[PDB]
Amino acid sequence: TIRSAEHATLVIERHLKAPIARVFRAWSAPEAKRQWFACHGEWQALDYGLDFRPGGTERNYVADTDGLLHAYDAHYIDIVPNARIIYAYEMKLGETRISASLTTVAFEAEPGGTKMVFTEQVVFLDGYADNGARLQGTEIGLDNLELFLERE
Amino acid sequence: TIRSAEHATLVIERHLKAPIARVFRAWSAPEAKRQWFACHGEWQALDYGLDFRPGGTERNYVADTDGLLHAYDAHYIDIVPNARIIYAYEMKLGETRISASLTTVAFEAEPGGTKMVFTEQVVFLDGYADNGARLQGTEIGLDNLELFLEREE
Repeated sequence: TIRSAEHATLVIERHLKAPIARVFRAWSAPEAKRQWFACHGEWQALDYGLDFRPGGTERNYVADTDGLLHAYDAHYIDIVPNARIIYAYEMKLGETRISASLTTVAFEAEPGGTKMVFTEQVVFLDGYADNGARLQGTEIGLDNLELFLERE
Repeated sequence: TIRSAEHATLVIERHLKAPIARVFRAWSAPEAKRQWFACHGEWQALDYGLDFRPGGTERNYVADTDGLLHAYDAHYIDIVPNARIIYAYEMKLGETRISASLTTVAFEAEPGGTKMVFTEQVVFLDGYADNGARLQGTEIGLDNLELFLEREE
Protein backbone atom coordinates (compact mmCIF):
# COMPACT_ATOMS: atom_id res chain seq x y z
CA THR A 1 0.00 0.00 0.00
CA ILE A 2 1.30 3.43 -0.98
CA ARG A 3 1.32 5.64 2.11
CA SER A 4 0.56 9.34 1.93
CA ALA A 5 -1.02 12.14 3.95
CA GLU A 6 -2.75 15.36 2.98
CA HIS A 7 -3.37 18.07 5.58
CA ALA A 8 -6.00 20.80 5.64
CA THR A 9 -7.65 23.23 8.01
CA LEU A 10 -11.41 23.83 7.72
CA VAL A 11 -13.25 26.68 9.44
CA ILE A 12 -16.99 27.16 9.85
CA GLU A 13 -18.59 30.14 11.61
CA ARG A 14 -22.26 30.04 12.62
CA HIS A 15 -24.50 32.48 14.43
CA LEU A 16 -27.16 30.65 16.43
CA LYS A 17 -30.37 32.20 17.76
CA ALA A 18 -30.05 30.52 21.15
CA PRO A 19 -28.30 31.34 24.43
CA ILE A 20 -24.75 30.05 24.82
CA ALA A 21 -25.52 27.69 27.71
CA ARG A 22 -28.30 26.02 25.74
CA VAL A 23 -26.10 25.64 22.65
CA PHE A 24 -23.40 24.09 24.81
CA ARG A 25 -25.84 21.64 26.43
CA ALA A 26 -26.60 20.36 22.93
CA TRP A 27 -22.97 19.16 22.94
CA SER A 28 -22.59 18.09 26.57
CA ALA A 29 -25.81 16.06 26.94
CA PRO A 30 -25.68 12.58 25.36
CA GLU A 31 -29.40 12.54 24.57
CA ALA A 32 -29.14 15.85 22.71
CA LYS A 33 -25.80 15.25 20.96
CA ARG A 34 -27.08 11.85 19.79
CA GLN A 35 -30.19 13.45 18.32
CA TRP A 36 -28.59 16.10 16.12
CA PHE A 37 -25.14 14.70 15.46
CA ALA A 38 -25.61 10.95 15.18
CA CYS A 39 -29.20 10.70 13.93
CA HIS A 40 -28.81 12.11 10.44
CA GLY A 41 -32.31 11.61 9.08
CA GLU A 42 -35.18 9.16 9.52
CA TRP A 43 -32.37 6.78 10.47
CA GLN A 44 -31.60 6.78 14.17
CA ALA A 45 -28.13 6.26 15.61
CA LEU A 46 -27.79 2.51 16.23
CA ASP A 47 -24.47 2.68 18.10
CA TYR A 48 -23.58 5.85 19.98
CA GLY A 49 -21.63 6.54 23.16
CA LEU A 50 -20.46 9.63 25.04
CA ASP A 51 -18.23 10.25 28.06
CA PHE A 52 -18.11 14.04 28.02
CA ARG A 53 -15.05 15.24 29.99
CA PRO A 54 -11.40 15.97 29.28
CA GLY A 55 -9.82 12.52 28.83
CA GLY A 56 -13.24 11.24 27.76
CA THR A 57 -14.48 9.76 24.48
CA GLU A 58 -17.32 9.68 21.95
CA ARG A 59 -18.27 6.94 19.53
CA ASN A 60 -20.69 6.73 16.65
CA TYR A 61 -20.67 3.66 14.42
CA VAL A 62 -23.02 3.70 11.45
CA ALA A 63 -23.68 1.19 8.67
CA ASP A 64 -24.53 3.14 5.51
CA THR A 65 -27.18 2.19 2.93
CA ASP A 66 -24.70 -0.21 1.31
CA GLY A 67 -23.59 -1.88 4.54
CA LEU A 68 -20.28 -0.03 4.81
CA LEU A 69 -19.23 0.76 8.39
CA HIS A 70 -18.47 4.42 9.06
CA ALA A 71 -16.69 4.31 12.42
CA TYR A 72 -16.23 7.60 14.22
CA ASP A 73 -14.21 7.72 17.47
CA ALA A 74 -13.23 10.85 19.36
CA HIS A 75 -11.10 11.58 22.39
CA TYR A 76 -11.76 14.77 24.37
CA ILE A 77 -8.77 16.93 25.33
CA ASP A 78 -10.11 20.30 26.54
CA ILE A 79 -13.58 21.28 27.71
CA VAL A 80 -14.35 24.72 29.09
CA PRO A 81 -18.01 24.84 30.08
CA ASN A 82 -20.02 27.09 27.75
CA ALA A 83 -16.86 28.19 25.92
CA ARG A 84 -14.77 25.49 24.25
CA ILE A 85 -14.53 21.85 23.28
CA ILE A 86 -11.39 20.32 21.75
CA TYR A 87 -11.21 16.69 20.66
CA ALA A 88 -9.14 14.53 18.33
CA TYR A 89 -11.06 12.06 16.23
CA GLU A 90 -10.62 9.46 13.53
CA MET A 91 -12.85 8.04 10.83
CA LYS A 92 -12.63 4.52 9.44
CA LEU A 93 -14.53 3.07 6.49
CA GLY A 94 -14.62 -0.63 7.28
CA GLU A 95 -11.29 -1.35 8.93
CA THR A 96 -9.46 1.34 6.94
CA ARG A 97 -8.62 4.62 8.67
CA ILE A 98 -9.25 7.46 6.20
CA SER A 99 -8.57 10.51 8.39
CA ALA A 100 -7.54 11.86 11.81
CA SER A 101 -8.44 15.34 13.03
CA LEU A 102 -8.11 17.88 15.83
CA THR A 103 -11.38 19.77 16.22
CA THR A 104 -11.83 23.02 18.13
CA VAL A 105 -15.33 24.23 18.87
CA ALA A 106 -15.47 27.72 20.41
CA PHE A 107 -18.65 29.35 21.73
CA GLU A 108 -19.45 32.89 22.86
CA ALA A 109 -22.58 34.84 23.76
CA GLU A 110 -23.35 37.68 21.37
CA PRO A 111 -26.36 39.98 21.03
CA GLY A 112 -29.28 37.82 19.93
CA GLY A 113 -27.64 34.46 20.55
CA THR A 114 -24.39 32.54 20.19
CA LYS A 115 -21.37 32.79 17.91
CA MET A 116 -19.77 29.39 17.23
CA VAL A 117 -16.51 28.81 15.37
CA PHE A 118 -15.79 25.22 14.37
CA THR A 119 -12.19 24.54 13.30
CA GLU A 120 -11.05 21.15 12.05
CA GLN A 121 -7.39 20.45 11.36
CA VAL A 122 -7.46 17.19 9.40
CA VAL A 123 -5.14 14.72 7.73
CA PHE A 124 -6.50 12.43 5.01
CA LEU A 125 -4.66 9.15 4.55
CA ASP A 126 -3.31 6.98 1.73
CA GLY A 127 -5.14 8.40 -1.25
CA TYR A 128 -8.59 8.68 0.23
CA ALA A 129 -10.20 11.42 -1.86
CA ASP A 130 -12.13 13.75 0.43
CA ASN A 131 -13.30 15.99 -2.42
CA GLY A 132 -14.95 18.39 -0.01
CA ALA A 133 -16.99 15.74 1.79
CA ARG A 134 -15.61 16.61 5.24
CA LEU A 135 -16.54 20.29 5.00
CA GLN A 136 -19.95 19.45 3.54
CA GLY A 137 -20.68 16.84 6.20
CA THR A 138 -19.69 19.28 8.94
CA GLU A 139 -21.85 22.07 7.53
CA ILE A 140 -24.85 19.76 7.38
CA GLY A 141 -24.13 18.57 10.91
CA LEU A 142 -24.21 22.13 12.20
CA ASP A 143 -27.40 22.76 10.20
CA ASN A 144 -28.88 19.88 12.14
CA LEU A 145 -27.65 21.40 15.39
CA GLU A 146 -29.48 24.59 14.52
CA LEU A 147 -32.67 22.66 13.71
CA PHE A 148 -32.36 20.85 17.05
CA LEU A 149 -32.06 24.13 18.96
CA GLU A 150 -35.17 25.43 17.19
CA ARG A 151 -37.29 22.38 18.03
CA GLU A 152 -36.45 22.69 21.72
CA THR B 1 -10.30 34.12 32.15
CA ILE B 2 -10.36 35.40 28.56
CA ARG B 3 -10.82 32.32 26.36
CA SER B 4 -9.21 32.27 22.93
CA ALA B 5 -7.72 29.86 20.42
CA GLU B 6 -5.05 30.37 17.76
CA HIS B 7 -4.47 27.67 15.14
CA ALA B 8 -1.32 26.99 13.17
CA THR B 9 0.30 24.32 11.06
CA LEU B 10 4.07 23.84 11.38
CA VAL B 11 5.97 21.69 8.88
CA ILE B 12 9.50 20.38 9.46
CA GLU B 13 11.49 18.27 7.01
CA ARG B 14 14.62 16.64 8.47
CA HIS B 15 16.95 14.24 6.71
CA LEU B 16 18.83 11.66 8.77
CA LYS B 17 21.86 9.54 7.85
CA ALA B 18 20.23 6.39 9.22
CA PRO B 19 18.07 3.76 7.53
CA ILE B 20 14.30 3.99 7.90
CA ALA B 21 13.79 0.93 10.12
CA ARG B 22 16.38 2.23 12.59
CA VAL B 23 14.94 5.77 12.64
CA PHE B 24 11.45 4.36 13.15
CA ARG B 25 12.72 2.06 15.91
CA ALA B 26 13.90 5.15 17.84
CA TRP B 27 10.23 6.21 17.96
CA SER B 28 8.57 2.83 18.54
CA ALA B 29 10.75 1.48 21.37
CA PRO B 30 10.02 3.14 24.74
CA GLU B 31 13.59 2.65 25.97
CA ALA B 32 14.98 4.19 22.81
CA LYS B 33 12.61 7.15 22.75
CA ARG B 34 13.20 7.89 26.43
CA GLN B 35 16.90 8.37 25.71
CA TRP B 36 16.41 11.15 23.16
CA PHE B 37 12.97 12.56 23.92
CA ALA B 38 12.91 12.54 27.72
CA CYS B 39 16.01 14.53 28.64
CA HIS B 40 16.84 18.17 29.34
CA GLY B 41 19.90 18.05 31.53
CA GLU B 42 19.36 20.95 33.89
CA TRP B 43 15.66 20.23 34.35
CA GLN B 44 14.03 17.66 36.61
CA ALA B 45 12.84 14.55 34.75
CA LEU B 46 9.67 13.51 36.61
CA ASP B 47 8.07 10.73 34.55
CA TYR B 48 8.25 9.20 31.10
CA GLY B 49 6.22 6.39 29.57
CA LEU B 50 5.14 5.14 26.12
CA ASP B 51 2.56 2.58 24.98
CA PHE B 52 3.28 2.51 21.25
CA ARG B 53 0.05 1.26 19.64
CA PRO B 54 -3.06 2.81 18.13
CA GLY B 55 -5.07 3.99 21.15
CA GLY B 56 -1.90 4.01 23.26
CA THR B 57 -0.68 6.76 25.56
CA GLU B 58 2.62 8.59 26.10
CA ARG B 59 3.64 10.98 28.85
CA ASN B 60 6.67 13.12 29.54
CA TYR B 61 6.71 15.27 32.66
CA VAL B 62 9.57 17.58 33.63
CA ALA B 63 9.94 20.47 36.09
CA ASP B 64 12.09 23.53 35.42
CA THR B 65 14.35 25.12 37.99
CA ASP B 66 11.48 27.42 38.97
CA GLY B 67 9.53 24.30 39.86
CA LEU B 68 7.26 24.80 36.85
CA LEU B 69 5.86 21.55 35.51
CA HIS B 70 6.04 21.09 31.74
CA ALA B 71 3.68 18.22 30.98
CA TYR B 72 3.38 16.40 27.65
CA ASP B 73 0.59 13.85 27.18
CA ALA B 74 -0.04 12.09 23.86
CA HIS B 75 -2.66 9.69 22.50
CA TYR B 76 -1.60 7.60 19.48
CA ILE B 77 -4.04 7.26 16.61
CA ASP B 78 -2.33 5.76 13.54
CA ILE B 79 0.87 3.73 13.27
CA VAL B 80 2.25 2.28 10.04
CA PRO B 81 5.57 0.50 10.65
CA ASN B 82 8.53 2.32 9.06
CA ALA B 83 6.17 4.82 7.44
CA ARG B 84 3.89 6.91 9.65
CA ILE B 85 2.99 7.88 13.18
CA ILE B 86 -0.02 10.06 13.99
CA TYR B 87 -0.81 11.14 17.52
CA ALA B 88 -2.71 13.92 19.26
CA TYR B 89 -1.04 15.62 22.21
CA GLU B 90 -1.48 18.35 24.78
CA MET B 91 1.02 20.51 26.65
CA LYS B 92 0.52 22.00 30.10
CA LEU B 93 2.57 24.51 32.06
CA GLY B 94 1.72 23.85 35.70
CA GLU B 95 -2.00 23.11 35.70
CA THR B 96 -2.67 25.30 32.64
CA ARG B 97 -3.22 23.63 29.24
CA ILE B 98 -1.42 25.80 26.68
CA SER B 99 -1.96 23.74 23.52
CA ALA B 100 -3.42 20.70 21.80
CA SER B 101 -2.02 19.28 18.55
CA LEU B 102 -2.45 16.62 15.92
CA THR B 103 1.02 15.49 14.82
CA THR B 104 1.84 13.49 11.69
CA VAL B 105 5.33 12.02 11.35
CA ALA B 106 6.00 10.55 7.91
CA PHE B 107 9.12 8.45 7.21
CA GLU B 108 10.57 7.68 3.80
CA ALA B 109 13.74 5.80 2.84
CA GLU B 110 16.07 7.68 0.47
CA PRO B 111 19.55 6.96 -0.82
CA GLY B 112 21.84 7.12 2.20
CA GLY B 113 19.19 7.67 4.82
CA THR B 114 15.70 8.69 5.84
CA LYS B 115 13.50 11.65 4.99
CA MET B 116 11.25 12.63 7.89
CA VAL B 117 8.34 15.05 7.52
CA PHE B 118 6.89 16.21 10.83
CA THR B 119 3.60 18.13 10.49
CA GLU B 120 2.02 19.61 13.60
CA GLN B 121 -1.49 21.06 13.46
CA VAL B 122 -1.73 22.98 16.71
CA VAL B 123 -4.10 25.18 18.70
CA PHE B 124 -2.66 27.57 21.30
CA LEU B 125 -5.02 28.48 24.10
CA ASP B 126 -6.11 31.45 26.15
CA GLY B 127 -3.39 33.95 25.35
CA TYR B 128 -0.42 31.58 25.45
CA ALA B 129 2.11 33.08 23.03
CA ASP B 130 4.19 30.56 21.09
CA ASN B 131 6.67 32.80 19.23
CA GLY B 132 8.85 29.95 17.95
CA ALA B 133 8.78 27.80 21.07
CA ARG B 134 7.00 24.86 19.43
CA LEU B 135 9.16 24.62 16.32
CA GLN B 136 12.36 25.14 18.36
CA GLY B 137 11.40 22.59 21.00
CA THR B 138 10.55 20.06 18.30
CA GLU B 139 13.91 20.66 16.58
CA ILE B 140 15.78 20.15 19.86
CA GLY B 141 14.07 16.80 20.10
CA LEU B 142 15.09 15.92 16.53
CA ASP B 143 18.65 17.08 17.23
CA ASN B 144 18.75 14.59 20.07
CA LEU B 145 17.17 11.88 17.94
CA GLU B 146 19.94 12.45 15.41
CA LEU B 147 22.63 12.21 18.08
CA PHE B 148 21.02 9.09 19.51
CA LEU B 149 21.17 7.48 16.05
CA GLU B 150 24.81 8.45 15.64
CA ARG B 151 25.67 6.93 19.02
CA GLU B 152 24.16 3.58 18.04
CA GLU B 153 26.65 3.09 15.19
